[PDB]
Amino acid sequence: RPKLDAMRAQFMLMLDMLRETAQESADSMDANYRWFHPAPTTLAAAVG
Amino acid sequence: PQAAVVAIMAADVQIAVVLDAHAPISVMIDPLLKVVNTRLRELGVAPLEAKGRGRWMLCLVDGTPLRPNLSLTEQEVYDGDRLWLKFLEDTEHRSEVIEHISTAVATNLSKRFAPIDPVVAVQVGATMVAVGVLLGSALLGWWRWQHESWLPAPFAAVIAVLVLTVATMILARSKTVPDRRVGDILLLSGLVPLAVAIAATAPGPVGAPHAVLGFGVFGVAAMLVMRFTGRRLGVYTALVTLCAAATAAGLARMVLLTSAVTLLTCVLLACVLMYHGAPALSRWLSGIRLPVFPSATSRWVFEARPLEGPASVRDVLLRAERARSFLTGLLVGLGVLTVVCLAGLCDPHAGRRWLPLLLAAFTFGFLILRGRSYVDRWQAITLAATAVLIIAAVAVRYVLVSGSPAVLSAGVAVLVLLPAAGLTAAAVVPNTIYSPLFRKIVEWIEYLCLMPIFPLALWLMN
Amino acid sequence: GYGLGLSTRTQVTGYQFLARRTAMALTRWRVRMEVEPGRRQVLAVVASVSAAGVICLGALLWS
Repeated sequence: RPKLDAMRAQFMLMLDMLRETAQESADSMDANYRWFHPAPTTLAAAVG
Repeated sequence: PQAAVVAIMAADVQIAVVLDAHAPISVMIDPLLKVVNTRLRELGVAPLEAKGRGRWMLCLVDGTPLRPNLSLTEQEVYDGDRLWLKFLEDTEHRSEVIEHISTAVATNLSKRFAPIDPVVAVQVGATMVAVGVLLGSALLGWWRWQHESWLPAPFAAVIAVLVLTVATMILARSKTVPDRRVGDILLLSGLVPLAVAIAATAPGPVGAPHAVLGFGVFGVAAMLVMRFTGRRLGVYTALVTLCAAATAAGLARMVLLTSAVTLLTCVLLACVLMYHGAPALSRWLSGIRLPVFPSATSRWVFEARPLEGPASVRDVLLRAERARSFLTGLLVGLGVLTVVCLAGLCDPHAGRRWLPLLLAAFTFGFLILRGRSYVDRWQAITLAATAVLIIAAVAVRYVLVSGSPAVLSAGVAVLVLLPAAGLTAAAVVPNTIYSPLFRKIVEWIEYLCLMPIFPLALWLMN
Repeated sequence: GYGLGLSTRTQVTGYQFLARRTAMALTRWRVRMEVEPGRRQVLAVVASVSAAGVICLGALLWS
């Protein structure tokens, strides 16, 4: 049991590192898309 | 049609405008922005700018945005109101997801609540050592009440001097932070063992001489800490009020041999007089040029800003907050004194018992005057609380030692019905609206409660 | 997987692991789990209980 539980924990932390990498990628995609595609309400900037 | 004159504020300038009272906000917001930008540009002030994606919006000064699809009328914008113009930053973004339950729990809690921190930890330690030293001082007072030993007074003196020197060293060395309230807590905590140490040096059986000596020295120390520190002054104001009354009672029991009832009725009279005098006295105490450590609201105004100019507004603000704190401390001290005297008067097994219940009712109404009259939330709540506590204290003072179902049923019934009436006056009554005439008549009735106290004060004195 | 269906011992330990990891995520706000004092102190509890049991048996042998 203890060795297996250590292996589990280790794998899970690796998966967390991947998840945060996905998070930062998704944040970049979000910022890009909303820059190209503002919400209709926000279009009242109308300049620049 | 109707029009609302309102002063809008935008980019550190307030401008009075006359607005169509029932055009929707969506209609007027754009040319209002154009007019504001024109006025700012005319003033040489940098105009408003749309910081990225977002929208221009108007808020009440409390912060809530107005309904753009709705007019001023149906959202209760009246004449003489004020509005705050803003460009609201865009809210929308990707709604993130953490699929694993454990990591989602951990990240949500960590994001949304506050951990323990050493800043908090030092305050907790100060609070717990304050509680400990009050237990120790009260315990030594209990022992000297029970036993005639001279030896408790050295223990009280030594613990007092240790904690007072520690508080002084913390206040001197670590004055640089608003966590000097650790020192304030220790000083408040350590004045009490000093008071019981001085009180326990009075020889013979414990009583009035010990009481007058301890309360006098504790009130004197509480008066000194005003001029030397000037911090956390409401609690010291309440304490010096209580010590002034207790010292007046102790001198009345030593210089004279007056009865307890005479003194309690004197104390009640002093209370209702002081309630009448308290706001004026507070405005006096507002300007005693004590040291100028700012309080929380004043600090958090000062962080947002840099008889004329800044020093005038700063003096005005500090003066007003010192007034508010003194007034609140005074009212709390009077509230305690009022309930303790009414509790002391209403013994059930006395022949005159009907009279102090009238004194209770008159004081109850008189206090409710001030409660409806005084502006600060926590002062109105103070007055209401003490007024209720009058009734509760006299009720229990009867029903505990008067072993009868009659008084029990009477007390418990009024004890549940009376606060429900007190609630009812605002819960069902629409926004507590009454006519000004009816209000003034209620003010007359609870004023007409006062002048019966004067002859009753004479009659219970003799 | 509703109901009282069968489960393997590897799932029993897998659930107990996720329970401990969630407990650590609840009391602390970290899930790095390379060491875990929760287990260590419940083992200390187990030591307390087993010692009380042992002494209770050692008490039984007297007559």
